[PDB]
Amino acid sequence: IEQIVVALGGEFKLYLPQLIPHMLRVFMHDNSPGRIVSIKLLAAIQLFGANLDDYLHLLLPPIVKLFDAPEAPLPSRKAALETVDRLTESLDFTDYASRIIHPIVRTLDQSPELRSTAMDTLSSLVFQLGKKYQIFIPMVNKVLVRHRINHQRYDVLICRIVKGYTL
Amino acid sequence: MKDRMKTVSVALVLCLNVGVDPPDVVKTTPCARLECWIDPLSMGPQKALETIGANLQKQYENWQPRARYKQSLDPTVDEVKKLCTSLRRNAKEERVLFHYNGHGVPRPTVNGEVWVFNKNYTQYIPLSIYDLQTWMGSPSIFVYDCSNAGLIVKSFKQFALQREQELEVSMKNCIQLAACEATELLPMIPDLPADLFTSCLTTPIKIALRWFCMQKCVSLVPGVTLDLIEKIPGRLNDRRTPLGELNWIFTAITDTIAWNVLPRDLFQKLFRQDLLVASLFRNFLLAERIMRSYNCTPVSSPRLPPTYMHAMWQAWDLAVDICLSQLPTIIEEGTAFRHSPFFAEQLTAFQVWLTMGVENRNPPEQLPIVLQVLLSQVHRLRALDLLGRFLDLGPWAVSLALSVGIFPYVLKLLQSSARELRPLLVFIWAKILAVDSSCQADLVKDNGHKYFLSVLADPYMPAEHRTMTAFILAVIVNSYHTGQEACLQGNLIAICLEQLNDPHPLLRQWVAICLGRIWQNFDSARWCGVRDSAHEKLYSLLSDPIPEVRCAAVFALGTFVGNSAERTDHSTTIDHN
Amino acid sequence: ISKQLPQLTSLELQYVSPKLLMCRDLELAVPGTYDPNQPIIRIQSIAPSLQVITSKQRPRKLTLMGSNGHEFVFLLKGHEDLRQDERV
Repeated sequence: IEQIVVALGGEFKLYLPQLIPHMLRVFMHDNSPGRIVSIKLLAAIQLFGANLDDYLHLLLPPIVKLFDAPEAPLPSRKAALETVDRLTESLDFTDYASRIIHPIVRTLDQSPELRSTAMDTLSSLVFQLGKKYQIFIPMVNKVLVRHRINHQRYDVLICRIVKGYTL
Repeated sequence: MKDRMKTVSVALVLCLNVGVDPPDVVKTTPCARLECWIDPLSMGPQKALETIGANLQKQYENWQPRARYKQSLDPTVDEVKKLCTSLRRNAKEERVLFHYNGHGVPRPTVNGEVWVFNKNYTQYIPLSIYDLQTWMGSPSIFVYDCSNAGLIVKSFKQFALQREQELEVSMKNCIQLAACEATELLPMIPDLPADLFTSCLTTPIKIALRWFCMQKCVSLVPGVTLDLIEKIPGRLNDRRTPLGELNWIFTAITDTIAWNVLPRDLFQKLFRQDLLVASLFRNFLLAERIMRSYNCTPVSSPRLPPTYMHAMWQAWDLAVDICLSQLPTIIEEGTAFRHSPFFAEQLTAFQVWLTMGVENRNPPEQLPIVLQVLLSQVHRLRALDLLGRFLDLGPWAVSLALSVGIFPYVLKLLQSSARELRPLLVFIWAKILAVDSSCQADLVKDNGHKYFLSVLADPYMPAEHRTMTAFILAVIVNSYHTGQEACLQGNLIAICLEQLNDPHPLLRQWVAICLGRIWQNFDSARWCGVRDSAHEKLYSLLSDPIPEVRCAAVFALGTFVGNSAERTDHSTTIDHN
Repeated sequence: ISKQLPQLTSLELQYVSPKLLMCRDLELAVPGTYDPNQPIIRIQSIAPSLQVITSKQRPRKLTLMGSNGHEFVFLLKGHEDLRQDERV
């Protein structure tokens, strides 16, 4: 699948629907040791690229469900977080602000391992939004003071948005 | 907008060389072949090359008929040099457009060179970007349609910097448009033209409809296909045919997006100074949106933020959806065409904004759309009323409305015979002039005063509108000799005397103020007033119950006396009386 | 005309004869195929393009699609009497 994707250009859009169901079945029922099939599938979805415009509402929920579950192993959680972080560079994430911000804040607690990766992913979104982020500035701050999370990147953006600049 | 400019000349360089493929490319079996909507393989090379050259000129002429077009098909270095030098010499200090298409030669090189032919058509000769920049003048706009177009922009900027490094021992007014990124290849799908970028830049609606017919959403429309699109009836300039309304809507939507996304200075620079530049940049957004879906990314010299995700595009998809639904009945059963509700709903949203939005919050998004419907006989009245209501909030609203480019539109409606536009135009002009008084000259040069005068002489006009007209006239003539003379030629004195005794007090006050102003530092007006028995009536206001009218009358009398330049004994006697 | 001519290398039916373009499932048999013993074969439609052989006479290369399911190619000559060939 990876090789076919790299072969075809924008024409790959005409065949993804035939394969979507099989991707959905894998993330749902996976008995592999450590769920390495899911990691490889995420690696491919990273390449999928500027396609997925008409199906981002089908794939996205499962992936999120992966990095909020407490029972799954850490590597898959990191893979999912990095997958979202990479996908943000080409697609649009203005209609799913609440459906990614809430699970991220939930995952922040109960685990200190995914701290840095979680906020690395977070800072990425706040950059595709600008003013559209204002609503959420207070709430997340409450969690930030409790565990004292710091991130130069995330901090600069907040100041610029509050003052009216961007890079 | 002081820095006006124009474009006068166009050069069309075409490196087609039909019939032979360069070494770099291996092509599929169907392949994309259309060029300017012509198949080059259904004819002979020379005829195809001439037909393409003519069609390109026609398409460019659709947007700028008053220019000199010169073609250059499969040229050599000397011909290019001669053409560029002659064009620059003829144009002097105006702008010049350069258009390059390289679909028949090898791709550009990292050394800053582009390929041309030799006299025998047996070799490819390099040509340095440095010499091409040398032969062209300072104000210029370049368009590239080739595979690795980004390299050309990068090399151009490098050499522009070098020409400044070597001066310490021309980009300051140059614009560039490119079709690809430095490491990308143009798409070749059999369903698309082989010249996607230029087609987008020059014929937006055709490619827009063809693209819409290829998407997954078309399933919501029954019985619409490419053949029906081929036979859309109408003309691009007839706003009542099916094909002109789409162009109107496209213009409005693109202008709205551009105003909403860009900063003020860049918007003024690119979208309000020159017509051809504005049209090219408006089509640039459609080019970006369309080409993003085939793994391609256009580039520009003054970089712009992304716009493919703006909400207004959704609106576009809706409008087309409706318009194409009527096509079967329209074409087969001769049914009449039904006009779209786009502008009515936009105006409704603009109206909804006003009821609550007094405060200085984010401005409304539909101002440019409102500005696009003033000159239509259907929506003129409602749009004018809404604009008048908007302008009353405060000076900031007036400043914003002037900034968005409202001035030339209102100045053109004064030359109309309709009897219903009078109060609305009076209100708008009063509100505008209350803030900025420099417009007076522009009002007199084009003899707009006539209009207002024809409103002040009607006794059936309500008193408030007459007062506003009097204020407009008073502002026009203040400290402006040309206005003084022009309004005296209209005999404003007699009309001022006629309505000086109306019950409405502020009308009396402003009439007195304008009458006093007209003959300030102007002897002919004073002679007219003396001859027509003006101050004798003016004395009556010296006992008005309202003090402000009294003060205005005193000011008028003082101005009257001041004009007396120690003339003969008759003027002295009148002054002493 | 002398200089315009040499570049005509093909003809499109739509600029030449839309009548033929509209034709579909005729009841006319393919030329030069009727035999009173075999079943009849009709012309399903005509191809849209004509190829002009480069010569002085400039004959065309017409092609028809039969109802049987096979193509039939012909040479269309003009300025030439072709009855002595029939007799021979």
